[PDB]
Amino acid sequence: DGNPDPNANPN
Amino acid sequence: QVQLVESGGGVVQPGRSLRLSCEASGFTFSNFGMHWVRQTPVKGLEWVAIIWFDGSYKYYTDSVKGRFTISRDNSKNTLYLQMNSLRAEDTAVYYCARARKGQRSDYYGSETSYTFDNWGQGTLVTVSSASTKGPSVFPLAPSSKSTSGGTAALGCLVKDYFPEPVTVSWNSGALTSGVHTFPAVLQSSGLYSLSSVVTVPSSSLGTQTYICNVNHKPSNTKVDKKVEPK
Amino acid sequence: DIQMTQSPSTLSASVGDRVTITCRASQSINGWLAWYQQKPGKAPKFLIYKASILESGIPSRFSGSGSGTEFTLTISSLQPDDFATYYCQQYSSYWTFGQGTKVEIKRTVAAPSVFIFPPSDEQLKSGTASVVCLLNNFYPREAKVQWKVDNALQSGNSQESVTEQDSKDSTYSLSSTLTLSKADYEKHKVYACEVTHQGLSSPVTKSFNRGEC
Repeated sequence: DGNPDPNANPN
Repeated sequence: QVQLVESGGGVVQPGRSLRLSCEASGFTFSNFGMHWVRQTPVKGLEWVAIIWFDGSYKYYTDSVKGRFTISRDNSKNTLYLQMNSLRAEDTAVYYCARARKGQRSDYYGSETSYTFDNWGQGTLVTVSSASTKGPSVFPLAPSSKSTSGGTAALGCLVKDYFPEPVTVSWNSGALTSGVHTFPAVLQSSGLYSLSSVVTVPSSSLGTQTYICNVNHKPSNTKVDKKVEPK
Repeated sequence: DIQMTQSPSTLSASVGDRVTITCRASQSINGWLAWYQQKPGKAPKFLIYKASILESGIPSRFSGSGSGTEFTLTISSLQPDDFATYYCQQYSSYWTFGQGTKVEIKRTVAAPSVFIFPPSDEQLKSGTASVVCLLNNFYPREAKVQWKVDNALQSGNSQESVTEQDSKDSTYSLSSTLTLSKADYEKHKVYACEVTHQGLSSPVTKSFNRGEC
């Protein structure tokens, strides 16, 4: 499935 | 250069608390999610908790829920782990790590997942009901039972101390060839025990003095033990 | 949780060898697999992500492949600084790690020298008896060590320690301690350590009789 983005940007 | 510098570990009894800190430099700390991960010899590497870049969301591994809190202060560039209600099984090296897009940086879309890249140097957390105790130092004395060919073995058994570490030298550091000081084992009592041995010519036993020098700084125990043959 | 397993747990290799480490998952993880390297007393270092992408600055002798449940890490030509432990990690659902594969220095088979030590009178006077068996400078690391007291196998009342691989001759050593109460010790005669290792042409038993001292 994957783990969600925890950073300020998607880069 | 990305840098994560940790502090706060130590030795405590169960039920007590510790707070770990992780200070970041070399990157824009407030842009990144952060993690705590822990490591033990038996259980290996275990993820502990994650926190969003701005602290707006966070979650935990099941075994620490209700006891550990992850937090951060983006004005001090610091990540924290508040560890309450500590248990013996929380004993580990604790690492902070920076969240990382686990995909090509220029890719954007549904097939993305996140992991973590740079780790701090680690801080040791030891949780035990044992209390500080210096070692007994017993001889491992050379005999026909510890000879093979023209080599004899002799040593010292440094038994029932807490916490780590102990240091052992031989003949005040003049004897190093053939010395093996073994990693300590943790006994079911919660105390450690260590052996330090040296192999020497069997012909030397009659005339050469062998003394192991043991220092256990936490208990202020310092012992010189002369080991003679049986 | 998704369970990760690596194989083998220890791998012996020489400088210049091609080395491959495998990692399996308990269910499909897509390509969300990362690899880390760790040396003693140091933090893990990020090597590879999405199974096959090298982190910037990692040497190109490293590479990775795989999808689904089966992944590999390959070092095309092992360098002296590549002896280390390598961990796989899935990041498809939370984060779980394999148990690690240690890459050790390969050398020729070396038999242990075997030594036994009776308990000291100082320890006996305090009420306990520790017997120590030493295996010195052997290779490979796997060795069979058994404690026998008047021919009864002892299980659960000994502990062992193994050194790191020696910097000079690439061998291991092993220390095992059998502990009894003084009372139990004085009820038996023959204390023996028996060692089996492929470098020895027979099992080696070192023993003493209580009171032989």
